[PDB]
Amino acid sequence: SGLELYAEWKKILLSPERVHEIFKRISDEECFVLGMEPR
Amino acid sequence: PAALKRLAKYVIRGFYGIEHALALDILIRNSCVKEEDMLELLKFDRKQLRSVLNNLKGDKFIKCRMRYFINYRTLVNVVKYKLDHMRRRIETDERDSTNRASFKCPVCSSTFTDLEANQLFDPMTGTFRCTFCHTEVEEDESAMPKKDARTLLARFNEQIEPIYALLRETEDVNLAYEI
Amino acid sequence: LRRNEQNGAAAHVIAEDVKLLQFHVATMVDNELPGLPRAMQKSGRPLK
Amino acid sequence: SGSSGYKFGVLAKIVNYMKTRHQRGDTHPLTLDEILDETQHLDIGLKQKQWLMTEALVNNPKIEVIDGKYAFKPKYNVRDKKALLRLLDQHDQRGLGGILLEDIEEALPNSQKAVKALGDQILFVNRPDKKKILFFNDKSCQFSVDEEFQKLWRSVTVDSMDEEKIEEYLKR
Ligand SMILES: [Zn+2]
Repeated sequence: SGLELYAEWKKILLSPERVHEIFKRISDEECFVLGMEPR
Repeated sequence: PAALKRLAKYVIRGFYGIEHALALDILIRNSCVKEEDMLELLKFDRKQLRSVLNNLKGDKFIKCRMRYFINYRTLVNVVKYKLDHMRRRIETDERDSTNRASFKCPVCSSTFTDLEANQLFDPMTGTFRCTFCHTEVEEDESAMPKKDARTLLARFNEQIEPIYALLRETEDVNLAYEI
Repeated sequence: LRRNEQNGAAAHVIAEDVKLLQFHVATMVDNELPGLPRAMQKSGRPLK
Repeated sequence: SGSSGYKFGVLAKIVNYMKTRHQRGDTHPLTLDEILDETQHLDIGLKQKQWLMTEALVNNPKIEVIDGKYAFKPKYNVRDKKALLRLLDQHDQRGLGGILLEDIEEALPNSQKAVKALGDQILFVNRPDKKKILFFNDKSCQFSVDEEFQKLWRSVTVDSMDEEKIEEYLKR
């Protein structure tokens, strides 16, 4: 909504720091699968 | 878990604010923990109680229950997480930077690194010539003491562990009991 | 934000300020985004 | 004006006077007629005095009469100003919700009370600066240590999970 995205399975606002940490955890090979070359 | 409750009392004074610790003391008694009952015992405003509860929800100290009456019990597992973050801080504090004596004239306040020193050196003068002005680049000394800071930071961080060692040992004994 | 976070605020103000920081950084890169209202320094002038 | 006798608010003033003499420290049992003589309202008229006893005194919700003489409506408890440390000793009652507003009128000025509170083990925590006052003891166990909040500040993960798992892997 406007500037913030909320996830409902309890619609908690998403955390950019949390999303950044998940992105670091995400494997390079799966990142290539979704169309982003890792390097 | 009477020993765990005693350990919880020590940690709430050490980490939580005095207003939060009094609310946590109400949580320690599990015979009755209604949101209304907790509010009356605290004597705080409902909005003030809600703000304390929101901090506890982020801490994971309290778990929401449906009865509507809300029942609060001690589910905090971040006491170890906070202690480990402090341990990471101790490792970060000891691991600062090296000597890297930076030649810098305080007149022009320009920190030229030991690598930049060869450019500063002039053969005719025979001394590291301050390129920005006309003086001689002086040693950083007290200024920018990264090497001095790491030892002092490590010593201060090391002092914290013995005071918390008894609480950490009690937490370790509880972890051994949990298996 | 850094000084208030270092002091340790209640975080109710921190939640409002971080959204304002997000608005400021987003406004600089894009002004055509839906929402994100244009900021005028003076004389009804749109930012670029 | 519903039901009123003579000057408006006379009944409420009589209850306020009963509280005031107790705060003054001069305590005496007073009949309604005796209170009227003390407040110079003795010539309130026979009908007005009868109305106060029959309806106005009964109307007050918290009014308490021990027997022959009425007692102050606002505070049933005596303002002893003593055994506060015993109230602090039981944290279950949180000092029975003691308020500094009740104190400072019992027998001592605020300036004396502020010096006494700092010297005494008893400490006061006020969530609202003037609206409410509470008494608590944190003991000497709590430790400021070094950068205690700053270590918490490093842990800004909060809701995000598995951060502890990374620390556990480093610990291994
Ligand atoms: Zn210079």
